[PDB]
Amino acid sequence: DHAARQLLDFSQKLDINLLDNVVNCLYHGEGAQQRMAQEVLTHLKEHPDAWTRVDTILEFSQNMNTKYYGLQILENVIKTRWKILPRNQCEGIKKYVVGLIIKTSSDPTCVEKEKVYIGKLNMILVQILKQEWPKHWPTFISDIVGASRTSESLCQNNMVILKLLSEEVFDFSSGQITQVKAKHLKDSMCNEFSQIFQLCQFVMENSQNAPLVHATLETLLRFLNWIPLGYIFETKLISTLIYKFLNVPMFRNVSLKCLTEIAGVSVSQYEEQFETLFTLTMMQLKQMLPLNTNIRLAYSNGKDDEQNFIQNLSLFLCTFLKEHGQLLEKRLNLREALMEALHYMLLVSEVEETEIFKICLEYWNHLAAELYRESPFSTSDIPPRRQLYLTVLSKVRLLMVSRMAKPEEVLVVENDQGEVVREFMKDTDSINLYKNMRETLVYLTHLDYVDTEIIMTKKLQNQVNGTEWSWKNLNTLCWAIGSISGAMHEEDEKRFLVTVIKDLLGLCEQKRGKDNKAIIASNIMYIVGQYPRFLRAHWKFLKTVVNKLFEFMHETHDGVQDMACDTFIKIAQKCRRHFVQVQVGEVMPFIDEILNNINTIICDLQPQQVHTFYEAVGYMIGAQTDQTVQEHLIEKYMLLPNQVWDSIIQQATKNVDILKDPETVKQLGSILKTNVRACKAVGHPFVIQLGRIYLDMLNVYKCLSENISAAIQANGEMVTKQPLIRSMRTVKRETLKLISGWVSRSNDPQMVAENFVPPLLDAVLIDYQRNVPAAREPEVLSTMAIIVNKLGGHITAEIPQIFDAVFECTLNMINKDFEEYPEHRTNFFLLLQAVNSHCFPAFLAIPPAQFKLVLDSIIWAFKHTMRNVADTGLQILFTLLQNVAQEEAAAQSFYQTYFCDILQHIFSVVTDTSHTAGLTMHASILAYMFNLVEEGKISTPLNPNNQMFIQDYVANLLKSAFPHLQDAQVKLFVTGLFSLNQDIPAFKEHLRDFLVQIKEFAGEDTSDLFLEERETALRQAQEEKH
Amino acid sequence: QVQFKLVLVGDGGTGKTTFVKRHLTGEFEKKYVATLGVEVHPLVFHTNRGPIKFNVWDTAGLEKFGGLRDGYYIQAQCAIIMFDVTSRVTYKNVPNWHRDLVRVCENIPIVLCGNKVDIKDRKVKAKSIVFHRKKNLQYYDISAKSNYNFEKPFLWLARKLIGDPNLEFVAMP
Ligand SMILES: Nc1nc2c(ncn2[C@@H]2O[C@H](COP(=O)(O)OP(=O)(O)OP(=O)(O)O)[C@@H](O)[C@H]2O)c(=O)[nH]1
Ligand SMILES: [Mg+2]
Repeated sequence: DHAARQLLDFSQKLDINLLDNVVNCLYHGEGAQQRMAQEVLTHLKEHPDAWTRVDTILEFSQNMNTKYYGLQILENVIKTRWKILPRNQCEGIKKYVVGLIIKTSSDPTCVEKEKVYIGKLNMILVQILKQEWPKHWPTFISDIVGASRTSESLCQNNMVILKLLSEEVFDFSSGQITQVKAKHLKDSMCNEFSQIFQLCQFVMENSQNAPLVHATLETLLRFLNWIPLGYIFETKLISTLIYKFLNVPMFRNVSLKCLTEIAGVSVSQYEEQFETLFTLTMMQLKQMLPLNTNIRLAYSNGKDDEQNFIQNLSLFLCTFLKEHGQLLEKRLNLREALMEALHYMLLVSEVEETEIFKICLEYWNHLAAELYRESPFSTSDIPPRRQLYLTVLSKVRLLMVSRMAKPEEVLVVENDQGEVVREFMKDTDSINLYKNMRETLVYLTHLDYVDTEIIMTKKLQNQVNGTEWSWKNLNTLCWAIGSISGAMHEEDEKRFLVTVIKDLLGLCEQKRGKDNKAIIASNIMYIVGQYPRFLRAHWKFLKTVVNKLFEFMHETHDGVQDMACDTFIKIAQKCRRHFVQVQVGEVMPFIDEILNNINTIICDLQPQQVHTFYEAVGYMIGAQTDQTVQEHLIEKYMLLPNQVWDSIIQQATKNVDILKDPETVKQLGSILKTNVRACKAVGHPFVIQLGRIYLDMLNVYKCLSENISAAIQANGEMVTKQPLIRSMRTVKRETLKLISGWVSRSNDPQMVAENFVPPLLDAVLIDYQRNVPAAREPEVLSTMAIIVNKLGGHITAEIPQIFDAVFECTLNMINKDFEEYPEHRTNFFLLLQAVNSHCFPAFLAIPPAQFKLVLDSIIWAFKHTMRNVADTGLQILFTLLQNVAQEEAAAQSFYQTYFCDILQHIFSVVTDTSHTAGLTMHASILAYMFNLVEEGKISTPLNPNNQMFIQDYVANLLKSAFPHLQDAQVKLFVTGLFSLNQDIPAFKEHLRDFLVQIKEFAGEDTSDLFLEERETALRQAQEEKH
Repeated sequence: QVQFKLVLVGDGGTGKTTFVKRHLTGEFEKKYVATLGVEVHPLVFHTNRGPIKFNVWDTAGLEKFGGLRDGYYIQAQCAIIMFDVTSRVTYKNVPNWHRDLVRVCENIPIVLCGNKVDIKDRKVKAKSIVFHRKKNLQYYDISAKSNYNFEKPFLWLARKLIGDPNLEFVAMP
């Protein structure tokens, strides 16, 4: 457009164009323009000069962007080096900061005139206060509780000030500000808060100014987070909030979220005020909400100011009712509102928005719990506490059954090879909701199965003739039925099932058309799968359900085939015992027939389903404990895949070109992906299978990894994204998942190392090297740490052969930045963690020249920004220092040629604002290193005592990289590293407490670190190591 | 059409850019390359009532590459806050990202996302995510790799801005 890289920004003043930058950053800038616009502005911030900002506003340009930017420039100067400005300049700022505040905050027409700018100046002023408020400028508060009582244009702004000052000292002190200083600033406000609460109580009782009061109110919610209890309960504050503000539209939400905080405290002392608060408010809600009004429609169509209130109320009720179930039951004169509130938590308990229904549910689960802890028995005598709730419990029991959540969270995702598969998400929020409703409902069933069974069946009778019918409805119900599984006695369950599964069967007759008969059959299959106990007793019935599943296998109608395999593997697991042993009134065990007729059950199944089906049978083959038999059940098991396998092996053994046909390579990926499943079930006894195809399975993996490499070279790396090199890429990877898989569940390490490892040494590792970098499968590293973590000592001797093949070549890919080959990054250091933590004796049997390249690699690890890789490195370092402290021989040798350097690297990481994540590992290691200095090392790092050397070495190392640190805070810090060197919780805090000091030029001398306070805290810790 | 300034913030390595990239080109970035200052890419989904355009302001998470932190928030219609369900740290700092944000824009539709919900070993257990409650925010459980609740953060914002709680993404031309 206009601006080019040549931009003047030194020894000159071009104000009129600075605007064209921000108006080109927050505006016109479509890309190339703002990418620079931000850079040129970014590099103008650290360019040392505070005074430079004066002209930005003095010669203002109506660009609140530039002014806000100039404000950041000033805030920067204050947050970094306020201690090195001579007093003449401090006042030059102070007087000017507050000056440009009043001359714009008192201006009545400054309503829309930048609510942001007005706020910034406040933050800047609060920043000055943080740098110095109790020290110098002690009048401040008194100068507000006197200057605010002038105009309301001032009073309204001084409130958003103290709101922020409170947020910076109490809410957001930790981390942003030093430790002992926070305590100074904290009890500094708590010291003269009585003088400002007078003005608060004042503006609420009198002032008619709406915005002002709203501020006085909003900016008060923050105080409730720390202020002494007295200012609340021991005064007419709880009262003035309900009577005067709770009912009005605008102060509606503000006052509610204040009460919600007050009610969150323990009731044990001010039992009277909590009582009055409850009733006084519960009635005030009756004058704001008809106790009958449809809440869901008040939310379905209501402005933001309305919607939020409903949520906050949901909070207040969940807060009070849960934290005062005591004061509400005993006090008989309060049962009045206890039910009037329980009802409110019931009307709002039916809004569409989940985030509100999770607040209510949170309480219902609590209530159902407390009444269950009392007596976990059904309605037989009479329950004591349940009386008050029996009525509500039924309304809740309905709420659950009415709005149950889908239990099985399923999603179809495409992976790296383009192929699409179905995943069942694990601990998501959605699949967590079902677990909270299930629990809530399974409580209110053990309290009365009748009432629940009534709602259940009445919902069902209406799901047939009662035309309460709907696809979503039939689903929602069968989620509720398959929910309270095993919640009742096996007898009351027997009639409940045959009642339901027969009405749905008759319902499956009425409803015609493959479309509706599917959704019905599905919700029957699922109900069954959720009731294992039932299926085990009635074999004849079970023998049918499975057979009818072998029927749905052939139903080409969408969804059905998937449900058939899902609902099948569900049963195959929980009832694995019945398929293997002979059944009474049966020729032979069932599993047998299933294997003799497997070529007809998967006749027309999608490949993805054939796999799932096998995995299902795998579990059944597993339940058969006896070896002799289980071995034949596998040779028959993997009978079809081994025909195709031997077919391709044979077909290819003559002219090895077969492995270049898109079809026959896709099939090999389908066979392995099956073996991976069967193995993922059968377990160790699956070895007989793996060992059969093993040598062949590797001979092909090798033949493919070559054709990939060759394809990558001669044709480039863009062949790695084409159909064929995708299928081959899967066959390769799966072979690894089968191997890495089985070993995970193997139980004979020696036999594994003797028979299965050697082939890999040649066919997998030596090939992982020959491969051109952009073809090396990283899964090879993972599938290696897995067999090391497993084998351990039995592969210790083969480590040299492993590293010699996959170490230096993999490391020459990831040492040129912190980005490329991400998978190879993580997989590598996971492998290193394996060897180090198990086969440590393998690091000793290798030359100190190789080991140096290894310890040098671990440092490279925890210097990553990859939060996971950076952690893997720290994990090894700590486990390294521990394994070394076993053999004093190589131990002392290690402390010699490394200790100092390591302690230097682990420090380059700590003082970096990009590794604060895995900080807990820092403090953990730094502590172990400094505790090891008080005894461990028995030699000499250099000339000198020995500890004394480190206490200085570290100091003179910090003082150098951070010269702006006075030799006091550096001495004190290094001291603490020995004091709380055995208290990692505080140690961790003492480090962050240092990372705060290095961010500011604390000046040559000031004595604001409060030595005598941070010192009697380190001696208070050093004396606690006893 | 109509476009809004979406502000995407959150701790580093969280997955903020990997997310935008998946919406922008359907590509999944497997590597971590900390975005500097702020990269702004336009994201367009169309609804049943016409196409919407989100000029996303993907910001920097790492303190080092902050840039003009709160300066990017100015003139924003909506916002997003993101953390990593595998790093308890990324969550712990949500109140902070929130703070500086609501100080600039004191009233805007805000979404809260937890990325990497596809990773088996979830660290930030879902039953402990309750910051958005009292702050009147909305929350989802996205997964930039699997696409779990892929568009739900946007779909939700689409409504809160237009005023139509019936808005739907379709995949039209
Ligand atoms: N396994 C898994 N990894 C993910 C997922 N989403 C994101 N990631 C990882 O997260 C990283 C994303 O990096 P970035 O987009 O730069 O994250 P960021 O927080 O925006 O970085 P900055 O903006 O510089 O602070 C990638 O390396 C991904 O591997 C996910 O859904 N599953
Ligand atoms: Mg980014």
